[PDB]
Amino acid sequence: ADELVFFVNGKKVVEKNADPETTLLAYLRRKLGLRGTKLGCGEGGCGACTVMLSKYDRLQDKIIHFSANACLAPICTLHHVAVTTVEGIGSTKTRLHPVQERIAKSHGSQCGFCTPGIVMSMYTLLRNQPEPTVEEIEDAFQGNLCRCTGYRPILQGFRTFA
Amino acid sequence: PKQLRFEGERVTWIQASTLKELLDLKAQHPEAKLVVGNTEIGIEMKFKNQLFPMIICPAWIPELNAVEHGPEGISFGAACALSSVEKTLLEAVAKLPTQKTEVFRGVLEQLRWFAGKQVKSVASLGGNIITASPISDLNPVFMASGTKLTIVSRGTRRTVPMDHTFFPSYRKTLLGPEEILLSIEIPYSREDEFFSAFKQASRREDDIAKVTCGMRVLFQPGSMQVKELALCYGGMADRTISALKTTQKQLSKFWNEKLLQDVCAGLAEELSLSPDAPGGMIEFRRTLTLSFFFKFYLTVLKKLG
Amino acid sequence: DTVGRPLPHLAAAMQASGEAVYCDDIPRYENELFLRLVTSTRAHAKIKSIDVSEAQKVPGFVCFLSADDIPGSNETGLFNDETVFAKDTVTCVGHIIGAVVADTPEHAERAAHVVKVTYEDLPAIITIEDAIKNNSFYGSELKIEKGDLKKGFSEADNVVSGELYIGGQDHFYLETHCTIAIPKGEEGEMELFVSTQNAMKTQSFVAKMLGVPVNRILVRVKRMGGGFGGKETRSTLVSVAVALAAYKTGHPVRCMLDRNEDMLITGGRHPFLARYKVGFMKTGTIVALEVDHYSNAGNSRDLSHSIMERALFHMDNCYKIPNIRGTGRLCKTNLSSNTAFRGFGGPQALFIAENWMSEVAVTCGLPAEEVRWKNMYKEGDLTHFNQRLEGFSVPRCWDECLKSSQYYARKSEVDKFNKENCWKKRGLCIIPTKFGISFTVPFLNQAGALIHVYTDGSVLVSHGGTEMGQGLHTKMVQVASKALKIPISKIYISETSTNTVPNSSPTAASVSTDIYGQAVYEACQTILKRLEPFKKKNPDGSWEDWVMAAYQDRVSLSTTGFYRTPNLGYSFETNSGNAFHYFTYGVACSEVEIDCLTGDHKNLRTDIVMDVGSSLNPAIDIGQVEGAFVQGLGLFTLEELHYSPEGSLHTRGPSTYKIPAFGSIPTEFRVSLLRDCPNKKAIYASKAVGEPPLFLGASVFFAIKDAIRAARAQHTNNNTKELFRLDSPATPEKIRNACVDKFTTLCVTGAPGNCKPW
Ligand SMILES: Cc1cc2nc3c(=O)[nH]c(=O)nc-3n(C[C@H](O)[C@H](O)[C@H](O)COP(=O)(O)OP(=O)(O)OC[C@H]3O[C@@H](n4cnc5c(N)ncnc54)[C@H](O)[C@@H]3O)c2cc1C
Ligand SMILES: Nc1nc2c(c(=O)[nH]1)N[C@H]1C(S)=C(S)[C@@H](COP(=O)(O)O)O[C@H]1N2
Ligand SMILES: Cc1nc(=O)[nH]c2[nH]cnc12
Ligand code: MOS
Ligand code: FES
Ligand code: FES
Ligand SMILES: [Ca+2]
Repeated sequence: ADELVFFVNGKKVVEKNADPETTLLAYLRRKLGLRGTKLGCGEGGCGACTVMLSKYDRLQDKIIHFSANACLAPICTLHHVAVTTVEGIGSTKTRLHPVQERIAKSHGSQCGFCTPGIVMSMYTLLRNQPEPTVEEIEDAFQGNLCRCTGYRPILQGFRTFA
Repeated sequence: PKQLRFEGERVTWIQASTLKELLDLKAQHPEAKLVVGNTEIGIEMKFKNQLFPMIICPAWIPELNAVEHGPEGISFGAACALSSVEKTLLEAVAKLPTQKTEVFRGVLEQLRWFAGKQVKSVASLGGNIITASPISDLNPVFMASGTKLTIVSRGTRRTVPMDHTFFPSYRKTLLGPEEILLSIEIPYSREDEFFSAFKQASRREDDIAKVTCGMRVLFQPGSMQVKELALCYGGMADRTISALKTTQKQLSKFWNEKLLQDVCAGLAEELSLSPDAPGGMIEFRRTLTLSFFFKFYLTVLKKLG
Repeated sequence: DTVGRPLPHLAAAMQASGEAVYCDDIPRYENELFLRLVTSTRAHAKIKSIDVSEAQKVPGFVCFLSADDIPGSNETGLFNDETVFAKDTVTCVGHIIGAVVADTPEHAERAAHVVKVTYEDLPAIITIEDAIKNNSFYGSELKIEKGDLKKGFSEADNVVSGELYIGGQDHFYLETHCTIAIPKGEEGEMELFVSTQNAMKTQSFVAKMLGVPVNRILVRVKRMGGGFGGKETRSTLVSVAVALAAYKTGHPVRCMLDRNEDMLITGGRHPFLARYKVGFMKTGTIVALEVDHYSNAGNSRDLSHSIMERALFHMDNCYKIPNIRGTGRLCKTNLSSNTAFRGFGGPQALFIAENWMSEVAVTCGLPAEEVRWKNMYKEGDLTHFNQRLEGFSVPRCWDECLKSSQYYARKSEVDKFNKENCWKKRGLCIIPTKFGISFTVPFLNQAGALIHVYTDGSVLVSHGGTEMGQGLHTKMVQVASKALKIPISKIYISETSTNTVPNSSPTAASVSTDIYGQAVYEACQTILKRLEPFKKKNPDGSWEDWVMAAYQDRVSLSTTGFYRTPNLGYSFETNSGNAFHYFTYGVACSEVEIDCLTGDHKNLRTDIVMDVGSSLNPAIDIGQVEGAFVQGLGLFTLEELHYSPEGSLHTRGPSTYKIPAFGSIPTEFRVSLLRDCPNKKAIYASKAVGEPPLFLGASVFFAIKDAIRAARAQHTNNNTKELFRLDSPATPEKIRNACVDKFTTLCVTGAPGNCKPW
C-alpha cells in the first residue's frame, strides 16, 4: 500500500492509506479542514468546488497551472500535484488577493457561495495570462454558476485586469 | 515514476508508469476501468452506483500524452486533455491554410460551449470517445471525418478509421476487452473537402436526445460533384449513427437544390423517431437534422464560390 | 450616515476569501454523525415492506429511522397535512420515508441506496389537466370580481380567448438545504444551525415532532448561500429528520442535501395553467377580462393558497380593466409540494396578463407600446381589488425607459434587420410591472429587534430577519448607524436566533428591510432617549463617554423594538380593504435575436428603470434588480423541469437543468434606479426591491415571441393578425417548432405543403 503525496497551499500532504474513491473536495473539507471550497452539485456543472492544480509537465518543461472541479478529482490522480484553494491566495486576516479584493468591492458577491470558485477560475487565468483579454476573462467562467448577481458586476470588476 | 497501488474499502487503484505495464495490467484484469479525468466514472459511481473494483490510471504514460504532427494530420494521445486538443488545433487553425483545417475547426466548434475550463482541463480525448454517450459532441465529428484510432493490446497494434461500426451497441465500442485506445489522429482536410459541425442548444435528459453532428463532403477535383459525403449524428439513437442510405444516394450527384431536397427526404426517413422515442422533442429533433444539413449545404456553396 | 451610499455587502470580502462560514463549514463534533434521507421512487403507492438488512452491513452504519422512531408527532407541514416520514402510503417521488444515520456522509449515502422498499402502485394525478379532470383540488375556488362582465363583453368590438401554460422552476440556491442538530442531554434541549429563512417554524416543527415545548429548542441562522423562497418552509423536511437523529442517538447529527436530492424533494415554483378571455375595442382599450388560474400544488398545501391570492392580486399588471373576473384553483397532485419562489404567484399571473395584452395589440394591428400605454392606470386609480395607487410611477419609468433605451430608433433597426434577413430575426419589447408590497396573510407583517450597547460603546444588533445574500444585515447596520449617529464600524450583527427574537415571520415577501429596519430604528430611538440626559450633561463629549456615564448611572443599554404594518386587511367577500402597504414599479425593454433554423437566441440588450424609492444602498438594490431579472430570464426562457410519464423528475442537476450562465446575459445590460421618488410608507423613504424586478425578465420572452412573429411572416403565412400560442419557458424546442417553414414542413421533401408559404 503506497503513500500518496501531494501539496495543498504549499504544504505537503502524506496520505498513507488513500482510498481510490475519495474525491478532492471531500478530502479538503473533511480531512484537511479547508472549507472555503464548496459543494454545489457534485457533478462538474456549477464550479463552486473550483481549485487550481499545478504539476511539472514532463513533455513541455514548464510547470503548468490549470483549474479543476475538486468534486470530481480523485485524490489518487494527484500524486506530486500541487493544489491551491481560495485560502491559499489570501485572507482578511493577512492580505486579500487582488482577485478576491475586486470581486468583493465590485458587488460581485451577494450570498457568497459561488465566490470562492469564481475567484479560483479568475486566479488561474491570471497565472497563465497576466494580461488577459476581456474575452479570455468571460470564457474563464463558463464552468461557474451564480444564482444571485446576474453576472454583470463580476465581469465588470474583472475587466480591470484586462 | 514507479507504479503506485492504493487500496480502499471497495476499490484498488493502480497508477501505471509505463505503456507496457498498462497492457499487462489490462490483460490480467480486462475488467479494470481506466480512469483519466474521472469526469464520467465519477458520475457513474456517484449517481448510477456503479462499483468498479479495479481502476487503472494510465495518466502518467507518455505516448498517451504525446502530441505528434504528421503528414496526414495531428495525433493526440488518448489521455490528453480537451484543453490541450483545443489549444493545439487553435494554433493549427491560425497557422495552416483554411483548406487544410476544415475538420479542426469542426472540433473547435464542438469544443466551444462544451462544459467549462475545469472539465476540459481534466477530460481526456479517449475518455469521451470510449464513453460512447449517444450525445457525445466529438464522436460525430470523428466518425464523419474518418478520424484514425490507434488501438493497442499486449502484442497487437492497429489503426482503424472511425466509422459507423465502431459503435455496435449502447455505451459500447469495438475495442476488445484487453485493448486500450492509444492515440487519435484528426486529419487535415484535402482540396475539394469541406466540413461542418453543429449542436442542439437544449439538453434535458442525461445521455439522450441532444442533436449533434459532423458533416463532411469531398467533391471530384475543381467540381461540385460528390465523391464522398458523411453525415453523422448524436442524440437520434442510443449511439452515434451515420446517415448512410441517404449519403450513398448522392455519390456522383451535383451540389444543387435537388441534392438539398433528396438529402432532406433521406434524413427525414432514415433518422425517423417513433412518437414514443426516448427523450421526446420528436419534431424539434427532426427539424434540426434537416436544418443542420441546410446550414452545411449553404456553407459548402459559399466555399465553392 | 451611509444611507444612500453604495457600501459593499458586509461579508463580501470573507465570502471572497472562503472565510465566511455557511452551515456545513461549521466544524464537526468528534462524535458527530450524518443523516441521509430515504425517499419514494413512486408517485403513488402503498409501502409494503422496508428492508434495512444490507444497509446494516455498510461500515459505520448506526441506524435507520422511520415513522415509528418519533417520540412526539409524525404530523407536520404548514397546514398539518404532511408526514415527517411516510407511514402506509407514498404520495410523490421524493416523498421522505425514512433516513439512514452513519458515521460519514459517504457511508450514509452508500447505506441509503441499498435500503429496499417494496411498493403497490395506486392511480396517480401528475398534470394540472389530470387534477382538473379528477376534481383533485385543495380547498375551494378563490375569486376576484369587479364591474359588469357581460356589458363589457357586449360593448366589446373584439373578443379573444385561449389557454396558456407556464412551467415551474427550481431555486438552485448555490447552497442546498443543510441542518446541524446538537442535543444537549438535559430537559429535551436542542440547538440547531440551519440554512433557513424561517427559524420560527423550524423551531416549532422540531418541538412538535419531539413532543417538547418550543422554549427547549434553539435555532440559529448566520447566513444562507441563497434561499429565493425555497428555504421559507421546505427546509424543515431536512431539519426535522436531523433533529430526530440527534434525539435518538444522543450525538450531534448533520445533513447537507446533494443537488439531485434537493431538486427531487424540496419543491419549486408553481406551474400555472390559465384559460383566458379578453374583450376589447378596436383602439385596443380593454373592456372585459376573464381568467381562470390553475396552479400545480403537489402533495401538500404548503404556501399554495397564498401564492394564488398573490396571483389574483396581479392579474391586471399595470392595466385599468373596468370589468374583470379572475379565479384560481389549487390542484392536488402526486408531485413534490411546490412552495415560495421569489415572486410568489406574481410572475405567473403577470405573464398571463402580458400574453393577452400582446394578443390584443396584434389583433388590433397597433404598436404594442401604444396599446399598453393606452391601457395603463393613472395616479389615483383603484385596482380590481379596490386599492388605490398613490405615487404610481410607472409612466415616469416608461418615459425614461423609452428614452434611455432609444426604443423608437431601435424599433426601425429591428424592422430593417428582418426585411434583410431570412433565417435570423430580431424582436424588441418594452414591458411594465407593479408588484404589491406586504405579506398577503396580514399577521406576518410584524418584526422584532434586540439591540445591546456594551460598555466600550460597541453595538450588537439582532433582528428576526436572515441573510441569504440580499444585504439585509448590511442595510440594518446602515440604518442603526444613521438612527444612533455612530459609525457603521461600531455596529455588528452576528446571526439570527430564536432566543434573541422569538416568533419571527420568514425572511420573505420583500419586506424584511422595511419591517426589521423599522424595529431596529425603534430600538435605536429608545436607546437615544435613555442616553439623552448624559448627552445633555456632556454635549461636546463622545458616544463612548455617554455610554459609560449611562452604565455607571445604572441606565440599561439593552432594548427591544417592534413594528406592525398598519392599515392592512383585504377581504375577499366584500372585496375591500388594503392588501398591500404600497407598490414597487419598473419597466424593462429587451432586444433579442433568434436563429430561426436552430431555436437559439442572443439576448442583445436590456434596459431597466426601477422605482425603489430612496435607496438605502443603491449597490445592493441594483444588484437585486440584476439578479431578479436574470432569474426571470431563466424562468421564461432557459429553465425547464421535465418528468417521466409516471411522475419522476428527470432534470436533477446542472447538466440537464439550465440556469443562466455568465454568457446568457444581455450583451448590453442597463439598470437605472428612478430619481426623486421617495416612499413615505417605508424606512427612510425606501422601497422593497427583491421579488418586484423578477417579472421584468418576461421582456426577453415577449421579445422572442415578436422575433417568431417575424419569422412566421417570412415563411409560414401572410396574416399579420395571427395568434399563436407560446407557453413558458420558450426553449429552443418551442422557438424552433413555432418557426414553421420548409423544414418543419418537410416541404423540402417535397412536400406537399405546408403552411409553409412558398
Ligand atoms: C459538467 C460536464 C459537462 C460535460 N459536457 C459535455 C459536452 O457538452 N459534450 C461532450 O461530448 N461531453 C461533455 N462532458 C463529458 C466529458 O467530455 C467526458 O466525460 C470526458 O471527456 C471523459 O473523459 P475522462 O478523462 O473524464 O474519462 P474517465 O471518466 O476517466 O473515463 C471514461 C471512460 O473511458 C474509458 N477510458 C479512458 N481512457 C481510455 C483509453 N485510453 N482506452 C479505453 N478506455 C478508456 C474508461 O474506462 C471509462 O469507461 C461533460 C462532462 C461534465 C462533467
Ligand atoms: N442573493 C439573494 N438575493 C435575494 C434572495 C436570495 O436568496 N439571495 N431572495 C430573494 C427573495 S425571494 C426575497 S423575498 C428577498 C427577501 O429578503 P428581503 O425581504 O430583505 O429582500 O430577497 C430576494 N433577493
Ligand atoms: C409567504 C409570502 N407571502 C407573500 O405575500 N409574498 C411572498 N413572497 C415570498 N414569500 C411570500
Ligand atoms: O419572499 Mo421570497 O422568500 S419567496
Ligand atoms: S460541486 Fe458543482 S462542479 Fe464540483
Ligand atoms: S453570490 Fe450567491 S450564487 Fe453567486
Ligand atoms: Ca411560486
